[PDB]
Amino acid sequence: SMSYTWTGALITPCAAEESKLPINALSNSLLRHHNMVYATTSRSAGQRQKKVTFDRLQVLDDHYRDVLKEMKAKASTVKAKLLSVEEACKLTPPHSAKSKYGYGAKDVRNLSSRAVNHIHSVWKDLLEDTVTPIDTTIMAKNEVFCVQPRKPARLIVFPDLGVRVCEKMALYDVVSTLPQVVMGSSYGFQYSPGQRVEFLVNTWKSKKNPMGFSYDTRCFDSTVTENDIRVEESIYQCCDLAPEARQAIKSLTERLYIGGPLTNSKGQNCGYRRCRASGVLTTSCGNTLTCYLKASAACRAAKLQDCTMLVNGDDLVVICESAGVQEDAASLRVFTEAMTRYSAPPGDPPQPEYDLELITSCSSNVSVAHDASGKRVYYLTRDPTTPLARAAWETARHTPVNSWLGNIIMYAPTLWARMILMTHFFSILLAQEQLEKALDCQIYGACYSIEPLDLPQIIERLHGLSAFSLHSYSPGEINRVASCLRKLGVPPLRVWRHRARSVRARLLSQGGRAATCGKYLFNWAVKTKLKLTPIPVAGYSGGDIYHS
Ligand SMILES: CNC(=O)c1c(-c2ccc(F)cc2)oc2cc(N(c3ccc(B(O)O)cc3)S(C)(=O)=O)c(C3CC3)cc12
Repeated sequence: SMSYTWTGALITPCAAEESKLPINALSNSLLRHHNMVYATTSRSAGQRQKKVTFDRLQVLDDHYRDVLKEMKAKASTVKAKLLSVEEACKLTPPHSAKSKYGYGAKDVRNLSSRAVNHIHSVWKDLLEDTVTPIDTTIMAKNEVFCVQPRKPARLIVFPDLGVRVCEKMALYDVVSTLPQVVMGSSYGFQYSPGQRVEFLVNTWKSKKNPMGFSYDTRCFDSTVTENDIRVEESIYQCCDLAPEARQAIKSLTERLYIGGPLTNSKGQNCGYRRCRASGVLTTSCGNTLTCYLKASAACRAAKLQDCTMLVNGDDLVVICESAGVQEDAASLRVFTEAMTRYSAPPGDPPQPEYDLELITSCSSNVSVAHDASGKRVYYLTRDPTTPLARAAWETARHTPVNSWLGNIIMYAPTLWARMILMTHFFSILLAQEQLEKALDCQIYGACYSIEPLDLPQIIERLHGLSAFSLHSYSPGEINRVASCLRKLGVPPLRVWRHRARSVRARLLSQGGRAATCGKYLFNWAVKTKLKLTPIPVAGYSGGDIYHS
């Protein structure tokens, strides 16, 4: 079974595409080496098509079926509800792609009679027809990166707006509640970053002689087979469901999730999909369940002892009891052989690690700093190259997703988010008097509208109060940041400290919520520190989900 078949019609853009970093009067203050930053476009879509197109063979053994049966037993305890049209409508992002049938996301959100009527007709059709493949649009994503001695565009596959609202009706409650019940503490999207870090540290310490590894499947969405998507459905069907929900889920599975025709932005047939669609409601939950199933079975095949898995989408980490360096290495090759039999070979082979900090997953690693009292605090960080490249782009261009804001929220304890992103963007917001303006950003795939003035409260909840007083960062973390700054031609950390003092003073001058940002976000910038006191579920990547 080929992941895709192609007609030769091109994957076309829906608008003008920029590959070159836009420059304005603020650009050079952040980043001087402009030619290092680029955006992917549909021009590289052909390259990605080649990468994502391959045959999938699957060999399923008793370990696989044993794990599945256990997963189904837990799924059978879940009771999920149907969302009303209105509930589903309110989960639709304001800027979500408009329907081909004469309405858009704002119409959906307002419960306009044209939108609601069409949605009712799509629902009725799902109930009555379980065979006809549902159309999807295929597009090239425009994403910004730094060059490394260029990545081709990622592809997004999604159905019409009316269908997307129907998916929410049938499955939003399922994808929100089932993964945690089936996978327990292994379901990664249940955690805030602070909770995630705590869970990783505690898990590592729970082993007598800990060993851990990341496993990254090559082109995971393309590795997902018809079997995998039917197995996912069978898990969902274990739930206590409304009869209408059961029918819609079956219909969606047969008609959309298993596969279907691919249409470009110009309406031309591009080919056919027999793998995971990247832009459906079930992408995150389906990938997580499938990765967990295959990985759990593979742990058993490799006889890994006292495994604790952490899984979110296609990202996987296993922490377990070491049997010794030589035996661990052998056991990972067996793990990999099993995963490969299940259709999920790795991009690069997994490596056993005997220090938590040497494991990288979702581009991130655990590092250590110290709070106000000198106590060790663990936090998740990453290489700041991509965040800074996207910050540079967003300095010069308004974009639908404000990666900078998401990065500040999710990487708030990091030296680079605090010193560079907070300083740079608060300066911009001050200049435009836009501190109070809500902005769109992404947390675990779901879209959120967030006012920058609420960052202190948000950071405290996701990371704890220590996120505003961390110091004595590791030499390795400091060196990675500094090295990234030289690479991109970003001013050194000393310059950012100086700018932050100014930004802080400006925020304090404003009083109110602005002053609170000054006090908490920039306490690191001042010599004599002000005493800081407390301030008064699931993943949905590609799921077209919104919250305010
Ligand atoms: C299975 N892997 C893991 O659980 C994660 C490890 C990891 C685990 C073990 C280990 F040893 C090292 C890292 O670190 C993580 C960090 C995050 N975070 C984000 C990562 C990437 C993006 B982005 O490029 O879209 C956004 C958030 S976060 C909020 O904590 O900083 C996540 C989030 C998606 C859920 C998972 C893991």
